[PDB]
Amino acid sequence: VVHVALLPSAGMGHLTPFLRLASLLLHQHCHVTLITPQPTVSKAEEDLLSRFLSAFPQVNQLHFHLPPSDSTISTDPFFLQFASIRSSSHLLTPLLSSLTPPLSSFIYDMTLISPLLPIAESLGVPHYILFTSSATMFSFFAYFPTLAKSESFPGKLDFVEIPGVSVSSIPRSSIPPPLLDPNSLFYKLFMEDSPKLKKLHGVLVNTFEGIEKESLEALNGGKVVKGLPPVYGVGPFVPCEFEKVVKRGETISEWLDEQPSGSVVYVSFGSRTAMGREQLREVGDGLVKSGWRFLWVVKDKIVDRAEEEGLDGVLGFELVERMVKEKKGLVVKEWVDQSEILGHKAVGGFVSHCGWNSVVEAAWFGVPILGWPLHGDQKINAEVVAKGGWGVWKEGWGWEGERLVKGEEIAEAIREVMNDESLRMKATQVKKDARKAISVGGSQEVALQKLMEVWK
Amino acid sequence: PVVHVALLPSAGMGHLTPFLRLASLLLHQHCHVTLITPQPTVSKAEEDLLSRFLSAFPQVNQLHFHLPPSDSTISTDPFFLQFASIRSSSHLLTPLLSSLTPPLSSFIYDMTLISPLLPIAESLGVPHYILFTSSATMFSFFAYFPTLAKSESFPGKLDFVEIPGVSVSSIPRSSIPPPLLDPNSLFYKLFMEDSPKLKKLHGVLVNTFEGIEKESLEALNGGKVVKGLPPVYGVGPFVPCEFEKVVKRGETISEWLDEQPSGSVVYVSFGSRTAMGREQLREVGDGLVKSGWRFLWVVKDKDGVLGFELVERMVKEKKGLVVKEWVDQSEILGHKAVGGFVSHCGWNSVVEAAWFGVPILGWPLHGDQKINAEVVAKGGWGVWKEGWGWEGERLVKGEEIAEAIREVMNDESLRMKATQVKKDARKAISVGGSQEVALQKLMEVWK
Ligand SMILES: O=c1ccn([C@@H]2O[C@H](COP(=O)(O)OP(=O)(O)O[C@H]3O[C@H](CO)[C@@H](O)[C@H](O)[C@H]3O)[C@@H](O)[C@H]2O)c(=O)[nH]1
Ligand SMILES: O=c1ccn([C@@H]2O[C@H](COP(=O)(O)OP(=O)(O)O[C@H]3O[C@H](CO)[C@@H](O)[C@H](O)[C@H]3O)[C@@H](O)[C@H]2O)c(=O)[nH]1
Repeated sequence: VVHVALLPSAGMGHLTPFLRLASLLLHQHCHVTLITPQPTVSKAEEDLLSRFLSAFPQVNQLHFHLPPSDSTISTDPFFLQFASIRSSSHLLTPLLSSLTPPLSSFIYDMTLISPLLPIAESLGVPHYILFTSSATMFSFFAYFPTLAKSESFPGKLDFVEIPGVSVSSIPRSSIPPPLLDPNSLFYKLFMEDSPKLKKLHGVLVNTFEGIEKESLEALNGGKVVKGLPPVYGVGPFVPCEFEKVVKRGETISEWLDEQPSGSVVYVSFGSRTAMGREQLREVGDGLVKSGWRFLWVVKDKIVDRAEEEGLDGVLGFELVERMVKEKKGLVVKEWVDQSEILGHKAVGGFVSHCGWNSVVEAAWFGVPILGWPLHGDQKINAEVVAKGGWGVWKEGWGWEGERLVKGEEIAEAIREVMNDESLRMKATQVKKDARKAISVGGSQEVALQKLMEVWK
Repeated sequence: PVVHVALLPSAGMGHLTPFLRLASLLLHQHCHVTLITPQPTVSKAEEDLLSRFLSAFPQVNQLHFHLPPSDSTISTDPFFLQFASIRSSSHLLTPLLSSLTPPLSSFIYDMTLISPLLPIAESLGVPHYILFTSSATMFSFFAYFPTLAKSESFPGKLDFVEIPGVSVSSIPRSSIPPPLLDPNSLFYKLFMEDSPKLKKLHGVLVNTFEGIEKESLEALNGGKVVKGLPPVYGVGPFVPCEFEKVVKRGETISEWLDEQPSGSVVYVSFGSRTAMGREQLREVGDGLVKSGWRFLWVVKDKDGVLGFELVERMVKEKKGLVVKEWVDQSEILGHKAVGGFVSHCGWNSVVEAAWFGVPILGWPLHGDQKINAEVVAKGGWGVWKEGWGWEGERLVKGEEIAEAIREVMNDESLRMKATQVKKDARKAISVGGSQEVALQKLMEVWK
């Protein structure tokens, strides 16, 4: 009996790939202990966890209760759990060592590598990180101590050239701004965590050769960093049935059934809102001006804090009236089944902030992407898609809040992506490779067996 | 040799519309009409309607009545500011009217201007009248108010105002405009000064007819409201005219109505202007989606009013439209898809609903609207809820609103009565109808 322990970080962007990896390991007949930091931050995490545990009642949920963290750096509830874990991870050792059956391996989130590395070494089992973003973004993370020691860093630097990765030249404009400030916490965490990769037994990435061939080969051939552990491309993590909410109104699917094939552009900027009010108006104005059918999924401005503000409060009355007249667009404020949407033949395009889970899903369903990266890794992820030729993004729009992107710019970008058959044909090729990756003898099965060979 | 009539409307679409429709009726009787236009006109809606009217009837002489701007200490209401200017600059009219060819035969001015215009009309020496733009029952209340004010029970003790023989026999205290219950109010003083001046007119024109206000028309002309009141001419219904149609209007509203089952749409409009708070408007949208009926909601310009679930149902279910524009209300009320009218019960909308046989869910907000709503309810082609209160008194919730909408839309007794009111409205404008008879009686003394 192979026993694997899993510890995701906070946020749907981390919990979703971890529960999909858990599903993959259960199919390989592993016994899975899912470590759950408590109290969980968001309701969406609560609901997905209960839906997951219901679908797989054989998995053992180990509750990891966290004392309250009071930090002067940030009040964000997601950051405060992260602060709790790296100050109170000593509590995990008794819960993990005194555990039956004996653990065979430990897989935790890459963001928790500093607190969890001594915990894993005290358990004496093969331990790994699951990185929830692209292999190209991981290459940047692994290369960062080398990059920060250059005299070009930070002012002179124009392009970051990491040997052999899928994005050969990363401009300074695509680097997350805090990583250019040696005084930022982000910079400090990268400089502390990246050298610890050598202590790991391996790195798991939700990616496949069909989208990141160069980055995966560069990471595994000692090209990016000397002494890196093996990097396992175990993607794509395909959506699972337990994610689907049990009782949905079906009205979104019923609306998609009434549109022509490839007619609808789907817009989602991620699990949470990272976009200001003035920019959100311009988004709705751009969708109406584009002339294309659209399904725009918006989130609550603050997580789990609903408001009575109308859609004309956000977008303005005339924009809303023109929308209901032309009959071409839906705007919903809810947690949708994004896989049901991307898998529908009426959807011909995806306006995405390029969070990596949404990028892999679009690859799985062969939907071309109009990238609107906002923060963090998203500009690097968007260029991974652009390099593959199944997506496009406007590098001049900037990080979120740098400038106001007008509705006419947005409409012209939408019309560009929705009319480009070259992007659609390349996305269909990416989809074919994504389907091959999870077939029998495909890259995902090969990579999983290579992991399972050590465990037992 | 021609009969010449001068018309002076007060500010607002609720006053210009009946006056221009009266002008159309008078032009059909071969009168030469002079339209006195207070300038600058307050709203753009009045501008565009006036130009469409003059363009349709180029034989009408427009006399511009230039007014000095009232001061900021007078009011923030642009319609009261025109009132204040007219009261002080009415002396200007006497030169313009006495030096007018062909000489004037009669003079019809808005009732709200009866105080500054009465001495002007008497110097002209022609028969002069008021056009009251609201219901005959509301007029009976206005004419009876000096009698009511000199009562012992006025104002605190009174529970019901009983005007002898009118269409609504007992007007509850809760239906009286609140300022008229305050003997120190400005509204009170204007009522007390203007009402006795009615006895100095040659007659009163009301946009009404026997089909909707038989009792109060009888009581007014029978001396039962005020002894020696001049004759009251029921010259309604004022029907929509062609010049009101905007020549190049979109068809999104009509095309949407053409796709709905007959009698399935609730039309919702609270009048010519905004008169409802935002948190209340948010409940109107919730009530429309909760009612389950198709709706056409017209909103007037003054956090959002259009909730997310409301917009979703309009796009997925195609259940509703919400517009913020000057719609063609007559085209909407005349469409067979429309089966109900949620109205603030401004009198022109009431008469139009009667003209098209559309039952009314009354939601009175200010002034005469509770009295008008009961005129409809007494006729049996409408319903209103007394407990909702004046605008802003309390928050009427969406579930209350949805319940009232489902009541009116399902009530065939109201629809059949509205069809009967419509048949009387059509009869009133036919040969030998009450409108013709009242117009000939009104014009017999004009030379
Ligand atoms: O209405 C919704 C919204 C989201 N999802 C799902 O939720 C996941 C969202 O994940 P992702 O696309 O990564 O968005 P975020 O979670 O916002 O992305 C965060 O996490 C990513 C992975 O670490 C990073 O790449 C991003 O920069 C970071 O913002 C996806 O699987 C979606 O299918 C839904 O099912 N319905
Ligand atoms: O979008 C619109 C709105 C209104 N109308 C027309 O404008 C007129 C509105 O007149 P009315 O129904 O009287 O509304 P208001 O002008 O708001 O009513 C005011 O004036 C009335 C007549 O004096 C009074 O009875 C009311 O209490 C007072 O609020 C009607 O003919 C409607 O057909 C349109 O054509 N389109």
